[PDB]
Amino acid sequence: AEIYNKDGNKVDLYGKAVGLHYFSKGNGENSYGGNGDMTYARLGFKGETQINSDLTGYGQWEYNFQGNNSEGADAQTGNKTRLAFAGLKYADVGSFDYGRNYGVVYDALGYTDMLPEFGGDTAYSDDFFVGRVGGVATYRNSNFFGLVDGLNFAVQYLGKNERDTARRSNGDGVGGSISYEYEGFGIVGAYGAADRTNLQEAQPLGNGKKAEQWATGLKYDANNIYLAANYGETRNATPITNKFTNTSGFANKTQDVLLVAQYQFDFGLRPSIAYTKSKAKDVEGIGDVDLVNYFEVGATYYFNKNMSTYVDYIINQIDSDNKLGVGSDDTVAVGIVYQF
Amino acid sequence: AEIYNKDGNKVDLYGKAVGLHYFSKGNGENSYGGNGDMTYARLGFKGETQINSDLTGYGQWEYNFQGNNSEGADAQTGNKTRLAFAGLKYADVGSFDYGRNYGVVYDALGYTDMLPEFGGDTAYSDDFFVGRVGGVATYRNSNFFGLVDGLNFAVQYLGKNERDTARRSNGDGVGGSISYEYEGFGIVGAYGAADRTNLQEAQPLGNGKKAEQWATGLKYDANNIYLAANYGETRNATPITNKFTNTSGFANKTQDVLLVAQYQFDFGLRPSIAYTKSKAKDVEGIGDVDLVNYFEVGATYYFNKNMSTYVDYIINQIDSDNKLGVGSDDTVAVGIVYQF
Amino acid sequence: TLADAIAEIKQFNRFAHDPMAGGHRMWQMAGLKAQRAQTDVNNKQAAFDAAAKEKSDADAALSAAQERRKQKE
Amino acid sequence: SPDTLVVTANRFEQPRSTVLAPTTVVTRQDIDRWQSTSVNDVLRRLPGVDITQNGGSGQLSSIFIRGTNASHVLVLIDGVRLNLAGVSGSADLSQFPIALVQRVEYIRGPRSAVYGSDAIGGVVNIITTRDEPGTEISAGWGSNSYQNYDVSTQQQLGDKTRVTLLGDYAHTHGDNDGFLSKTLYGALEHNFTDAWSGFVRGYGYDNRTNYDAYYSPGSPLLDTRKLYSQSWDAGLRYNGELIKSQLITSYSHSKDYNYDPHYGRYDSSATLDEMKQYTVQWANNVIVGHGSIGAGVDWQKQTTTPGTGYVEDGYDQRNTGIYLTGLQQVGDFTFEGAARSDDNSQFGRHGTWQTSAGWEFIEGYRFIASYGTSYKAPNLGQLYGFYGNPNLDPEKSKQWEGAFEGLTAGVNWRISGYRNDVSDLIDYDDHTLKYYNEGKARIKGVEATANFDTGPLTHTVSYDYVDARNAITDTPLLRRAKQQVKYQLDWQLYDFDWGITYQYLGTRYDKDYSSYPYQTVKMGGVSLWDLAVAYPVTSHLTVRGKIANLFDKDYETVYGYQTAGREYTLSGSYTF
Repeated sequence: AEIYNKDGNKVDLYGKAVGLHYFSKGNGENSYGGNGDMTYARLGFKGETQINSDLTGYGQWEYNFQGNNSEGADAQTGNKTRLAFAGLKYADVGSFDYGRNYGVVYDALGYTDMLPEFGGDTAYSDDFFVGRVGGVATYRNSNFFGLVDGLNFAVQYLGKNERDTARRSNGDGVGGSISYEYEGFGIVGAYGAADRTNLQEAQPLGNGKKAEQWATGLKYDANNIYLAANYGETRNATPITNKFTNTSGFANKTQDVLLVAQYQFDFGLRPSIAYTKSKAKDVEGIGDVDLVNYFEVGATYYFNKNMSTYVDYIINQIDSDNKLGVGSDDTVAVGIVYQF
Repeated sequence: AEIYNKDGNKVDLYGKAVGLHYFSKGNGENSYGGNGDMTYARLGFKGETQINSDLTGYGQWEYNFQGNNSEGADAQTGNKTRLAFAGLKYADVGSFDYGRNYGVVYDALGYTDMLPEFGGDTAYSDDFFVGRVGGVATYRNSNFFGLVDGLNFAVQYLGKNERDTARRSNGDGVGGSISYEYEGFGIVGAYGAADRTNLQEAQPLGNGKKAEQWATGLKYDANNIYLAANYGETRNATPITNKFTNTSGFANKTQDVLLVAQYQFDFGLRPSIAYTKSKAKDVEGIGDVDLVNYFEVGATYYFNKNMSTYVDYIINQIDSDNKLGVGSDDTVAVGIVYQF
Repeated sequence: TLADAIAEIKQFNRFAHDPMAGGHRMWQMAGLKAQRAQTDVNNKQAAFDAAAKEKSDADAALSAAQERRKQKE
Repeated sequence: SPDTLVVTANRFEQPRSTVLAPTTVVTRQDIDRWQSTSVNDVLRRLPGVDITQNGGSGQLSSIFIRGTNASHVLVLIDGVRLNLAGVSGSADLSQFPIALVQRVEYIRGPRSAVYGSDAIGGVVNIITTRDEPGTEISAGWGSNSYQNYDVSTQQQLGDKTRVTLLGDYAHTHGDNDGFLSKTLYGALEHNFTDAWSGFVRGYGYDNRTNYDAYYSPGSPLLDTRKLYSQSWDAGLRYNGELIKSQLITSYSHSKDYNYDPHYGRYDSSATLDEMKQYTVQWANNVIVGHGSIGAGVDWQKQTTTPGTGYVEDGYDQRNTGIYLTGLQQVGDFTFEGAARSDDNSQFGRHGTWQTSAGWEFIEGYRFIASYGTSYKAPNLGQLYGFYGNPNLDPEKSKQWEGAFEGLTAGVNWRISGYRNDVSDLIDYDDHTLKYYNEGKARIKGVEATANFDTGPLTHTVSYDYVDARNAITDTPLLRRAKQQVKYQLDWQLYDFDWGITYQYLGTRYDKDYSSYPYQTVKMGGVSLWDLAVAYPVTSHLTVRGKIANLFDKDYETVYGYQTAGREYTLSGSYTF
C-alpha cells in the first residue's frame, strides 16, 4: 500500500502473510516439495521520487521471514532478503539500476512462474542469471525509446561473487533479454554467460569454466486466460546434488521445459495446470538424468486483492530409481494469504 | 517519513537502500576497506509524544540488513540493530535516555564522521565510548538550561557488559562531553573511563585496568563548507589485531588525528577531502606502530534529499612491512543511495 | 630447450652482420634465449649430479643396512 | 575547411586560419565522401604524407610526412600519443579502426614545443568525438571479402548530458585471411554549468590479422596477430570567457599476441606484448590582447611486460613535459611561440621549442616564417633490448619553414619551403652489436597547395617535392618518393555526389629481398585514380559506391610485396 506520497516522492510498503502447509506420504524426505506447515510473511518497501520531469530515481527492498521455525537457535533459518536495489528511470533513453535483483533470464522465466506456491523450480536463487542475485547492474529500454511499442530490451552485468559454496558463488557475467508484447501476445528471448570460480570448478561434479544459460518464452494472456511455454538450455549453470554420494556441483548440460495454462473467473477464481521437466546431460558418473518431471493441478480463489486462498497438487513423475536420490513422491500444498 | 502524526504522537519511519561496491587491487585482503559488493538497506523508526507541555517522551530504533549475503547459511551475516534506545526531553533542564546508543565520545567524534562511506574508523563499534554500544544511560543539557546559547553538555554512565569476547565487553564506566557552537564554528571535548573485564586483561595485548578514551574536536561549517579536526587519545581502549600472530587485544596507548574539508554546491554536488592517522604506542612486543594512515579524496552528488550518488578514493599510506598485518593497499568505493 | 635456442641462432645467423633487417633483431633475441637456456642446463646438471650422488649413497646404504640385518638375524 | 576551428595548435579551440603553420582538417563528411576504409588511406592522400603498406588492410604500414621516418610523426588519439606505437615507438595506423575517426586535424611542422617527444614531422590530432546527434545504422560489402556492419547513436540526455554509443564489425581479406576488427565505444559528456563540463569515455577493440611470416620447418610460423585494446578517458573542462582549463586523464591497456594458429596464442612460441599507458594533462589558457597565453604539463607512464617489444623484461618509462605557448596578432602581424622541456625517466630532461611569425603584407596574402627544435626519445627496443642502449640521447631535429599563403581570384594557395636537419640519429653498428647515436639527415622540400571553386566544381590540387638525404653519406633516404601530385575533383550533380581522387606517387627507392646482399632499387612513380559516387535513396537511406584504384595499377610500396589494385565498395547508411 502507498503510505507516503508527498514532496514528489512516493513510498509503497508492500507486505503479506501466508499460512501454508505441505502434505505428502511419509515424513516428507522424498516428497517433491516437502511436508508440514510452511507459513511465511514477507515485508518490503518500494520508493520513487521524480527528480525531474524526465528523470526519476527508485529504490526497492524485500525480506522474507519464515514462521515454520521454532523460537530456539533455529529461529532465523530460512529468513533472508530477496530483493534490495535502486535505480533511475529516464523518460525515453531508458533506465539503469543496481543492487540485488532478478537476473535477465528471470524475465524469460517469469511466464512459467505464475503458480500459487510451486513453479519456477529451474529458476534457482543465487544462480547466475535465472534467479535473484546480488551485485547486478541492469539497463532497460521500454518500447525501444518509444520507437516500437511493446518491444523492450534489457542488459545486465554481474559482478563476480566469491562465496564459501560453489552453489552460492559466481564470477564476472553478462546477459541480455528482449521481449515483444503485441495486442496481448508475448514473445521473449534471454541469454546469459559467465565464468565459474575455482570453487565451482573444484567441485567434484561439473566441468569447464563458461557457465551459460538461455531461454525463450511465448505466451498469450487475455479473456481470463494465460498460456505460456518457456524452453531454456544451460551449460555448467544448474546446481545438482547427489544424495547417494551426498556430493554437489553443477550440471555440464541442462534442458528445461515449462508449460502453463491458467484460467481466471470473474468470481475470484483461477484454476491452474502446469507441466515441467528438466533433464541434465554429461553428468559426472550419471550420464544423463532427469532432475524434475512433474505435472501441476491447482487453483486459487481470490476473495479480493488483499485476501486469497489456494491449493496445488504436484504429480511428481520422477521414479524412485533415479540416480541422484531425488524425491520420487507426489506432494500437495494448501495456502491462505493476506496482503496489503 | 512521518507516517503517523496524531493524538500528540508522531512516528517517523526512516529507511534507506544503498547499492555499494568496493574496488581495490587483488582480492582485497590488503585493501583498506575491502572489495566487492556492499549493498545494504537500513530500516528504523523514531517516535515522539508530548506527554505534557514541558515533558515529551521519545523512542528511536535502527537496524541494518546486508544485501551482499547470499540466501544460504550466511544470510544473517552482518545484519544487526545499530541503535535502540528511549528517553525523555524536559523543556530546559535537559534530556535523559537509555538503551543502545552512541557513546559520549562519539559526540566529539561526529565532526570527522561526515564521509560518504569510510571515515570515523577510530569510532569503532562495541567500543567503550567512541562508538555505538548497548547499556548506556545518558543525560543531556541543551544551552546549559537555556542560559547560554550554543553551549551544551552531556553525561553518560555505562553499565558493565560481560560478553563472550573481549572485543565486545566492557565494565562500569562514566563519561562526559561538551559542545559549544558559536556563529557556525563548533568546539567539542569528550572523555570516557571504564574498567576492563578479566577477559580483556587476559588478552595477550593490552595492559592496565582503566580503559580510557578522550577526544577534542573543532570545526567550521557554513556557506556550503564544512571543516573539522578531531584529535583523540586513549589508553587500553582501541582494538588491535595481528595477522602475523593472529592475536588481538587492546592498545596501551593510542593517538588518532582526523581532518575533514568538504564543500557543497547548489547543483547537488559535495566534494570532500579527509586526512587520517592512528599511532599505537607501548604495544606488547611491537613498540610503536601505525594502525591506519591514509588520505581521502571523494565526492557526492545530491540529486535531492531522497536520492544521491557518491565515490571515495582512499589513499592508504600504510606500508606493507607494518608489524600488524595491516592492509598497505589503496582502495575505492562507489555508492548510490535512495532514502525516505 | 638449448638445442632449440641454438637452432634459432643458426636460423638467424644470416642477419648477424645485417643491422637493418627484421631477422637481425630475432638474432640477438635468440642469443639471449640460448645463453639463458644454457645457464639453465648448467643448473640442471649441478642438480642432477647432486641427485646422482645422493642416489649412489643410498644404493650403498642399502647394501650395508641389509648386511647388518643379515648379521643381526 | 579554410577559416574553421582547430584545437591541435595549442590544445584549445582557435580558427585554423590563425594557426600560422600550414594545416589541414578532414571531417567525417570528407571521409564518408571518400568511402575510406582505413586511416592509412585517409593519410596517404594528404600532402607530404607518403605511406607504404605490405598489401591490403591491416598490413604493416609506415607513414613518412615530408619525407621523415615513420617514428618522426606524432599521432594523437583525441590528443594523446597513439598507444599502438608505444612498444614500437612508431605510429602504424593500418590496425587502428577507421570508424572512430570523426575529425582529423593535421599540422605539418615541428611540434615538440607543444606535444613533446616524437613530434617531428607534424601533429595528427584524430578527434573521435563530434556533435552530430541522431542514430545511423550502416552496412558495406566490398572486394577482398570486405564486410562492415556498424550501428551508432548519440543522443541528448538533458541539455548538458550527451551519451554516445557505437558498435562495429568489419572483416577483410586481401596473406590468406586478412584483417578482422570489432569495436565498441561508449562516451558520456556532461555540462555542469555554462563553462564547467566533464566526460567519461571507454572503448575497446579486438583485431585478428593474418600475415605472411618467414617459414622454417620445425619452427613455429608466427603468422597470426591478435590485438586486444581498451581505453578509458576522463576529463574536466572549464571554458570561461578569459580563462580555459583542461584536466584530462587517460588509461590505455593493450595485449598484442603474435603466434602460429597451430601452436596457439598462449603457447611458449607465441610473443606477447602487454603495454599499459597512463596520461595526465593539465592545460590553461588566458586571452591576452589579440591572442592568448597557454601553459600546461603533460605526464605519461608506459609499463611493459617481459617479452614485450622483443625485450627480455618489462620496463617502466615515465615522462613529464612542461610547456608554454604564446600567441598575439598585432596589426597585420601574428606572433606564435612555444617552449617545452620533457623530463623522461630514461634520459633526464631535454628542451624543445618552436616559433612562427605571420606578416600580412597584402590583405589576403601573408608570409609565415617558422623555426622549431624537436626531439625524439630512444624507443623501447633501442633502449632495453640487447641491441638497446640506455644512455642514448634523443634524436634532434632543427626545422625551418617559409611560406606564402594567399587568395587569388577564388583560389586559396600556399607555396612553402621547408628544411629539416635531423641530427644525432640513433643507428645500430655492425662492428659493435649496439645501438649508437650517429646518423644525420638533411631534408629539403617544397609544398605547393591550391584549392578553388569553379561554380559547382571544387578542385583541391597540390604538388609535393621532398629531397631527404643522409647528411653524412649524402645519399637520399631510401623508399621515399621524389615528388607526389595529389588532386581531388569534387562535383556533386543532380544530388549525385561525385569525387575523383588522383594521386601520382613518385619514384621510391626500396631494397630487393630476393637476392643477398640486398640491393637498393628504384621504384617507378605511378598514378592512382579512385572514383566515389553517393546517392540519397531516402532522406535516411544513402547508398554510396566506390571504385578504388580505377586503372588497376601495378604499384608497390615494399619491393616484392604486392598491393591490391582494382577494388570496389558498395555501402548503404540509414541516418535518422
